[PDB]
Amino acid sequence: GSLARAGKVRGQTPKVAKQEKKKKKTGRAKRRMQYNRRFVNVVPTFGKKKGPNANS
Amino acid sequence: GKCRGLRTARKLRSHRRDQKWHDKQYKKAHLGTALKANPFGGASHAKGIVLEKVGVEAKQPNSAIRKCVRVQLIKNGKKITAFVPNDGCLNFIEENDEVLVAGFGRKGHAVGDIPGVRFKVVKVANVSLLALYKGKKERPR
Amino acid sequence: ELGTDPYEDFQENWNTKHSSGVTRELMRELNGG
Amino acid sequence: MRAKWRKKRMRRLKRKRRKMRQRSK
Amino acid sequence: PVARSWVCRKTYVTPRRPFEKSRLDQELKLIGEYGLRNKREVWRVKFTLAKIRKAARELLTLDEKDPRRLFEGNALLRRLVRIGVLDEGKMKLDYILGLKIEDFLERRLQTQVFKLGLAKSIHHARVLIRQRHIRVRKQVVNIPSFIVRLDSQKHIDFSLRSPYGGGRPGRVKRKNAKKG
RNA sequence: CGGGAAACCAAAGUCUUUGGGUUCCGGGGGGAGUAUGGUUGCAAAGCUGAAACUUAAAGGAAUUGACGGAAGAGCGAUUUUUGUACACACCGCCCGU
RNA sequence: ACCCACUCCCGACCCGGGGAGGUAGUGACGAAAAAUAACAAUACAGGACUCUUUCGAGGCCCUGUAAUUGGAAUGAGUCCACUUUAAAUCCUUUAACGAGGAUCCAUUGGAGGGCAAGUCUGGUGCCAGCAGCCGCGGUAAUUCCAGCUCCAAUAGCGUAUAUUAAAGUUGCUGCAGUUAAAAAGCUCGUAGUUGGAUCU
Ligand SMILES: [Mg+2]
Ligand SMILES: [Mg+2]
Ligand SMILES: [Mg+2]
Ligand SMILES: [Mg+2]
Ligand SMILES: [Mg+2]
Ligand SMILES: [Mg+2]
Ligand SMILES: [Mg+2]
Ligand SMILES: [Mg+2]
Ligand SMILES: [Mg+2]
Ligand SMILES: [Mg+2]
Ligand SMILES: [Mg+2]
Ligand SMILES: [Mg+2]
Ligand SMILES: [Mg+2]
Ligand SMILES: [Mg+2]
Ligand SMILES: [Mg+2]
Ligand SMILES: [Mg+2]
Ligand SMILES: [Mg+2]
Ligand SMILES: [Mg+2]
Ligand SMILES: [Mg+2]
Ligand SMILES: [Mg+2]
Ligand SMILES: [Mg+2]
Ligand SMILES: [Mg+2]
Ligand SMILES: [Mg+2]
Ligand SMILES: [Mg+2]
Ligand SMILES: [Mg+2]
Ligand SMILES: [Mg+2]
Ligand SMILES: [Mg+2]
Ligand SMILES: [Mg+2]
Ligand SMILES: [Mg+2]
Ligand SMILES: [Mg+2]
Repeated sequence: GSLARAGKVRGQTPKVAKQEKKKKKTGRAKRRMQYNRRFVNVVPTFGKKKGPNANS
Repeated sequence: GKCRGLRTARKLRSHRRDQKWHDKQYKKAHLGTALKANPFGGASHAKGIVLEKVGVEAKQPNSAIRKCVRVQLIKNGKKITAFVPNDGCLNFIEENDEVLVAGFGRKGHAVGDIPGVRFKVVKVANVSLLALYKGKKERPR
Repeated sequence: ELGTDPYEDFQENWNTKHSSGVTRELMRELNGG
Repeated sequence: MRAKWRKKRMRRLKRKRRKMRQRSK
Repeated sequence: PVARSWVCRKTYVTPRRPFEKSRLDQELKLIGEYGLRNKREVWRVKFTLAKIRKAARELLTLDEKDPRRLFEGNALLRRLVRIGVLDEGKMKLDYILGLKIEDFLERRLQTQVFKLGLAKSIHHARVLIRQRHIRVRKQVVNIPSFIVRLDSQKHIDFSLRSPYGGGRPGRVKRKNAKKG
């Protein structure tokens, strides 16, 4: 068929600049944060387990 | 039933050797017709010259126009239809260009909606399609 | 506030597009994992 | 198509080939 | 022909199932408790324990009076007692199957520096070791995975050249003193 | 009695508690029992017998419905007769020019 | 590219020669070790602890989170010297300089299921595209193009192809042949395979 529509959507998306964030830790420090966040620091729950990235 | 004699080793070995030929994959790997018919000749990748750009209609129940290229291999001269996978990457390929082509992932079998297409484009004009897509490298020109 | 009920979502969307998701939620409600 | 008539059609086509594809030719 | 050697081997095995929740939780607990850098450090000790268990299981199928069993199980038990994972009262070949990975994890230099009070954290212990502050009876060791033998346990100290072990002050102290 | 997906089978039993003897023979659905070679026959045809290519299912047993120019027990779905290749349910499905 | 210093070989030879060989250069084939931060005070939040029945109470302890504060420790680098070597290089050893955004910035793939992780927001509208497979996309897309956030391994991670396990889907261990693929139309019969008890 017609090949004139190649790249249609990617060239239609409005450009959005990435924001500036503080650099992430690496190596042992990242694993220390994950360990402290998943097991050391826990809040009481009523059985409705939520995922790390739950929203609404 | 199978023979369980103490001196039946020849019978068992001969029967297994003869019945291995009814396995599709064993016969495909050991017969030699598939290797002869394979355009790559057993290689993982190949280089070709882009003959032209084509659009292949996606099989039902999907509706789309998959952008592909007809190319001709340099080592044997065979003609091949390769898929250019990304949003708008067909504008990175020009005619008479040299492209690197690899398999589609299913060992000579068609993948997804695209009928009869088993190859995909990797690099065009000696630069990878990923780098062009992400804007890390430009066309040599 | 009670916003999402896993039982109702599973019983409603078990045959819809979002079945594989809601099932995955319901198990999280049941086994705690 | 019924397998019997498919077999008969194949046989008739083979006979037609044999007449056309003569051994003398 | 060259005068080189090509003998080498891998020290770990990756798990068959990439995404298993229970395995991920257990390995992350181990990493957090012992201050490890990544998952590969857990897999290395798991591989070592697996090899020891395989040797012990192969020696348990022989007759009790077999000379090779008597010679090699004795050596294996002696090495395990030497490194400190086993006890003197438990020097039978069956008790090897009752060993766990935490027993081997407790014998690293990183955890022993923390347990002896030289560091105030396991991560602080790793940092101290990697920065050449710790010596083992004469020698400055900066390898956290150093496995401490029993007879060396008493001989872990600060190095003589360390600012902590009676040495000259470091770069920052000298610069700050020069400031004022 | 025990088997088996079940229909059913005293054999289709004595099978992860897996070995009495031995012959033939199968390896997802098509292409195809087709092409070619060999061989047999007066002929029709018989025996042996591919590949390139194509496809995500085809198929077995049973259940509830819908149709018809028919009359406590089961692994489990499940718990007027009957047949079904239908389940968007005969306004169905489907074959060849 | 450098050398016969090592290993050895040849010659009339203790002395000569050797792209054999050794040493450097290129080198993410691959294998081993291992940085990218640690601590303290504050400011908040949880637990134990006590007294107060409850409102409550605390440096009274333990643990978490801050481009909030502070001063300590370091090697990556630059670089004298020694050592290394045939002469060097590298490693090791050591002077001096060398970290707060410690900007001395970690990447590669994913976020429907298989399979760890968002039916959050903005575009597009069976188009562009994704998708190994099932599938998504036809105006409220958990799947495309993006922002944010979140997962996995980590100085490594994707892709194509050959091969092994998974495959008790080649079955000797150990598969099937009524209806799912399948026992020759039937009988005879050579080779092959197998073959009843009994001797202290
Ligand atoms: Mg569609
Ligand atoms: Mg059996
Ligand atoms: Mg077949
Ligand atoms: Mg096929
Ligand atoms: Mg009941
Ligand atoms: Mg019951
Ligand atoms: Mg009927
Ligand atoms: Mg019915
Ligand atoms: Mg020499
Ligand atoms: Mg000489
Ligand atoms: Mg040379
Ligand atoms: Mg050479
Ligand atoms: Mg490596
Ligand atoms: Mg860095
Ligand atoms: Mg990413
Ligand atoms: Mg996204
Ligand atoms: Mg997934
Ligand atoms: Mg999940
Ligand atoms: Mg499909
Ligand atoms: Mg929208
Ligand atoms: Mg949206
Ligand atoms: Mg295999
Ligand atoms: Mg197996
Ligand atoms: Mg197979
Ligand atoms: Mg077995
Ligand atoms: Mg089978
Ligand atoms: Mg049949
Ligand atoms: Mg019969
Ligand atoms: Mg005979
Ligand atoms: Mg006998």
